[PDB]
Amino acid sequence: YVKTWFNQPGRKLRRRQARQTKAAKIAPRPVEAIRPAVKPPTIRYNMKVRAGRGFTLEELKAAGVSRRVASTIGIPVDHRRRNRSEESLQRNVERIKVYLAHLIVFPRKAGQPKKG
Amino acid sequence: EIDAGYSSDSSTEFDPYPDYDDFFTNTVRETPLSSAPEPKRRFAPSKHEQKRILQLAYAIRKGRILTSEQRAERER
Amino acid sequence: LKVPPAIAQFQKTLDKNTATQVFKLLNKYRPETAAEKKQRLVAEAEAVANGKVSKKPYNVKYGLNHVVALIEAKKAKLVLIASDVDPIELVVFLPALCKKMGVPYAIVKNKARLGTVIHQKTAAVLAVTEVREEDKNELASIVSAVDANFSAKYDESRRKWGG
Amino acid sequence: KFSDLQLSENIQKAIKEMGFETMTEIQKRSIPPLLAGRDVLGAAKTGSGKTLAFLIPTIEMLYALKFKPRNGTGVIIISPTRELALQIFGVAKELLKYHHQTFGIVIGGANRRAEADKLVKGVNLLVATPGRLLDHLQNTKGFVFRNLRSLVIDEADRILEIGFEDEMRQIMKILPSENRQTLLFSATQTTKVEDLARISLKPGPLYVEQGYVVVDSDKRFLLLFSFLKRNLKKKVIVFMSSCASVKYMAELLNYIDLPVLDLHGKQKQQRRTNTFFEFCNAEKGILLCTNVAARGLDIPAVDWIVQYDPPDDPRDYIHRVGGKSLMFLAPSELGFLRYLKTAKVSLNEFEFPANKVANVQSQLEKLVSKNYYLQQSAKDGYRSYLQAYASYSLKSIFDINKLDLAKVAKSFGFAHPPNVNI
Amino acid sequence: APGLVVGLNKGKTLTKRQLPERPSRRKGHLSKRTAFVRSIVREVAGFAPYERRVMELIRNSQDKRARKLAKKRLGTLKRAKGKIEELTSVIQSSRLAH
Amino acid sequence: GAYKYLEELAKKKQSDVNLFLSRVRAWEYRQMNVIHRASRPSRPDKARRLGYKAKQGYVIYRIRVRRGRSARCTAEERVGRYCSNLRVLNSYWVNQDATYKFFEVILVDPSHKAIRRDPRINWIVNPVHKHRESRGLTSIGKKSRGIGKGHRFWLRHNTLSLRRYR
Amino acid sequence: LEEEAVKKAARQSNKMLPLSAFEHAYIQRLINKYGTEDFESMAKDVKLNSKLFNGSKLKNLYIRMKA
RNA sequence: AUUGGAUAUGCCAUAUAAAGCGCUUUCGAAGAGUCGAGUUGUGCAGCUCUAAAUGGGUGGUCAUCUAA
RNA sequence: UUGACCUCAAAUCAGGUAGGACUACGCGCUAAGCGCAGGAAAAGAAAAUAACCAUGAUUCCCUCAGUAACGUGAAGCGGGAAAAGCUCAAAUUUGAAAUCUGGCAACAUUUCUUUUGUUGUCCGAGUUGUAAUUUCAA
Repeated sequence: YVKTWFNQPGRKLRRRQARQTKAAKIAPRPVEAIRPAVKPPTIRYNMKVRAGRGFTLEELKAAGVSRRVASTIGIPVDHRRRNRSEESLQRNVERIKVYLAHLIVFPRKAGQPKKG
Repeated sequence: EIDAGYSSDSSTEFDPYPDYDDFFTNTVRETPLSSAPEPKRRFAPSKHEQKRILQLAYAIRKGRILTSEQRAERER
Repeated sequence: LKVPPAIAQFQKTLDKNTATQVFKLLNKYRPETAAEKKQRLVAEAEAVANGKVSKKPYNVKYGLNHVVALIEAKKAKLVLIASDVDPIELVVFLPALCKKMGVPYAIVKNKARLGTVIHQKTAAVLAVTEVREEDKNELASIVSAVDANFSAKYDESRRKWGG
Repeated sequence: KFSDLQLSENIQKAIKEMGFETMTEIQKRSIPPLLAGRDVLGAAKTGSGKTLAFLIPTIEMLYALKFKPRNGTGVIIISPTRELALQIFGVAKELLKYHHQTFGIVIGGANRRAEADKLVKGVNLLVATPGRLLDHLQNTKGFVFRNLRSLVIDEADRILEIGFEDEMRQIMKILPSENRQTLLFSATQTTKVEDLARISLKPGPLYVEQGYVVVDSDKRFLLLFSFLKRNLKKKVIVFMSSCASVKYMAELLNYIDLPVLDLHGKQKQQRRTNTFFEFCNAEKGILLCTNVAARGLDIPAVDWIVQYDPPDDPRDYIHRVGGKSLMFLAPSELGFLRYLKTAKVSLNEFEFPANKVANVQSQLEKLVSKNYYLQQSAKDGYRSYLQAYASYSLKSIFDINKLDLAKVAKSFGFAHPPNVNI
Repeated sequence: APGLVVGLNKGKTLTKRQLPERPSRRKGHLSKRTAFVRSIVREVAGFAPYERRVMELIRNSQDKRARKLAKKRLGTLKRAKGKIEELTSVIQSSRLAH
Repeated sequence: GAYKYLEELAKKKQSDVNLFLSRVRAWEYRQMNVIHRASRPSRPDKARRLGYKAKQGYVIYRIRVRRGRSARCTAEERVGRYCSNLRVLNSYWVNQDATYKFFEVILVDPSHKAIRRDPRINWIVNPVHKHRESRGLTSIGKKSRGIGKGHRFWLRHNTLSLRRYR
Repeated sequence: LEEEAVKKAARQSNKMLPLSAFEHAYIQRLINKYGTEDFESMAKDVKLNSKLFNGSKLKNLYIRMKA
């Protein structure tokens, strides 16, 4: 059995079109969600900064985004991750603040019943 | 210490129908089992039927449901 | 086989006269039927639609989880357990739970008689937690009979293995 | 006075609304050095305005440093019992009504699982008892207190007498000591109190006839209700051991058309003073309050002083009395009479007939069962009653274990005792 | 700017945080209701044949034999210690009312 | 309410109450067919926590398996073939003796409108859930193949991955 | 995009709710007997506060009645 | 000609409703012939025994998870 | 003598559903045999790693690494593709089974006279528990 890679450029194209399809659907908003900055978990890589999964509940509380409305504006929430140091908290609280600085959220239609 | 001895039954070589024994209910508990606070809902008119009354009223207003007088007079 | 004391205690049920008196009081506090309840709601719904406060009801409490929570709340004044639940484990603890929590209980005949009271096919257990002030004496008289005719009686027979 | 003091606008505005704009002698010698940050070792009598003495400068420091709940607790106040702590917490709520510093109270007998949930949110003004604070200090993860700057001790003599000698010593080690303001406070100046000051305060501190009724617990309220009905046209003041107990009893007695005033009010110091002044002005009336609320207040000419709940400080109570005195004594508490024999206090026994006790218990229980706010007040009054009883200084006299809870809850209006933790 | 930097480094200055306890860690804490339920069911259900043997061995002060049976029965000394302590409490409670 | 009492009673299985019931019920179960319908679960608490709701569309079937594959796995499969118009939900041990192990199987009717309209059990109507027991997709099927999360738990190995540029 | 979103907010900017006949008579009847400032005593009443609303829901009813 | 998700707008809207987040002198349930142990066959299965509640699992007293 | 419930039956009663074929790729039992699926399947929101400044469902790719381990042969980390979270059981709605299938009668609707619903009513299911609320992140 040999796995042959003749579809390496046909995969590349298909993934671009899936990105293009994803935009066509939600084109005013980014094709990817925002991610936190986390430090890799070892003595070898702990000096790097890499993308995490989602923001902690302490980070969202401090920024001002409740865990319910966080996902609706494309802010992932990782309940598993936590903040053992203040550096990670303030690094990612600022990240949410900057993202909200550039956010234009378009109003939705709200039910307004005639009576009380 | 240990004496490294061997027990009288060491492997190294009765009322099958007893009466009920009340070791726990022999004394009566004085207080409720739960300390959860009482909700206000038990001291107020039910919101289940208030929800049901309001959606019965809507059908009466829209004529989906024959009123008690109209239904009673229809039976005659 | 030899029936354990916790399963043999159900063979000594409540007698003729006391059960008849118990069910007489229960039938004055039957819950309200599905057909009647609708009629009461459409009467109130029609009143509010044309143009527009009530009193708390008084009915016997049923349901296994509901009643067991009422015993543990020290709210049930009288607990009536069917004697023929098909999986007996459903009520096997109810006499001992009632003993622990100081509630008068009785093991009465047939789930259907308890079932009839509450407009159901079958009721595993029934509890009386509150009665109208007019009938406080009747419930007190019945509870005394249950103590005398069920708890005072047997008593030793529930600790002996049956069969 | 208050205007002379340089407290911030929010503190000044609250102080005017909370109480008056004056300054007592105890305050006049305590606010200045506490505001400056110097250690204060005061010795003031009970009810001399000590609560505000260590509160206004402390809250001002909290505003001055601009503390936030994410910074943990910056102030800890230690009180010996729950009743004194609750009075302090009630006053602190009024003072912080205009500020933005979170406040909270951790006392024994409360909900530890919920107390810890409060702490991890940051409690910038903490009122505590020595027994429970050590538990939260050593056993709660998430409690930030390294940013502490002010420590206040209230009635240190009672703290050492009640049996917190080792509890304080353990707390000092855990609590930070560098650049932290401490303010001890105890009228007594015993050697052990000085030892606590040496281990806590920084060097160079700034120095500053009886009548009883033997009544079973079940009929305690019924006897009281009949007695109040009999003496409707007299000036009667009744002392209780809980502000939650007095709230319920006043609420219950107002429900059954026996209008009674109270110093409880709505935990508003202005309302309590207004009620007390009016009661003093009125020649006839009935008022219910606690010993702590009446502590430091001049008792007017009152025909009947009723001690419905045992006092917390028998040593102070015997001198407190020095019209007619009354004592609702339980058959399990007859040993308290022997204490008065040891204190050389004259007393006489009052007897009542079982026929005249207004047996409204069946109706009384129906009211509490039917009503919601009555049931919650009754439940909380019953809970706080027991907790004060278990926290009494006289273990040999007032034994909670020897108390029967079924009869106690019958007086409060319960067929069965509610489920309260300890 | 709303972008992420990947690699490099960050200020090694550290400030520890005291995180509160998670609700998942609350497992294994005995409840007042669950303690009540387990005591009721312990009484109602009766005892296993091996639990009766253990209780009679404890009754005759044969503790060494009682622990040998429980450890062989359950499968560990840790389980045996809890079973012996639970059944000994039952014996004392029954002996109060028997 | 009483479901907490039922589960703590189920823990004690050699107890006097449970041992008498296990012996008696094993006798009555042996007098029936190998696979027979049950009016109601004999352990309503275990059925309820495994997914059984007392509503139309749910079915309980009792089966006996010769003691000494997993017996619980074999109970689900044989009941699955018997009631082939039903999807198997779950299965739980109820009784045993020297010869037989007795299991009760919760099955749902996928063609019943009360199941087809409950969004909580809707998911089993989809054809990807035909014969979940036949594919090791139930609780005891998943455990049998060591499906789980951890360090305790084939094409990828033997292949030679030859990339385009190499 | 920014302006249309702001303008669309202005169009759908009346989040505030009017009262109904039942709500208005409920709060008004409580107001006439207890006043317009003592909501705590309003809540503790049971004869008039049949639905057993807390003082915070009574305040919203009172605040909402004016508009 | 069939439909997607949106937009504008009309008419209805059972809101006496339902939520999010402030606070707590109140509470906070968590899956058993399973886990585990002994022994055989290929973690899994068979057979014998069979649990616990700050417990249990898994890692280095601590950490970390929270099965059936 | 009647009725209620229970358990077991009968019907060419009404409405359904299962089988057999394909099987490149999937998942099982035991290359072959046997069983069962889909447009993917399986897996999946930690009884997971780690020992760090910690990470964060699953799957896939690269690397780790032909390394460790005991010729077999990984995995944590790291780079990437794609990203999405949730539902119950266990707590009384108890001031009200608030829940649901079906029959009948209307009405609406259609990839469609072929589809799919709404409202009303009656029986049945269900208190041995159907809804709402809650899922530990609470």
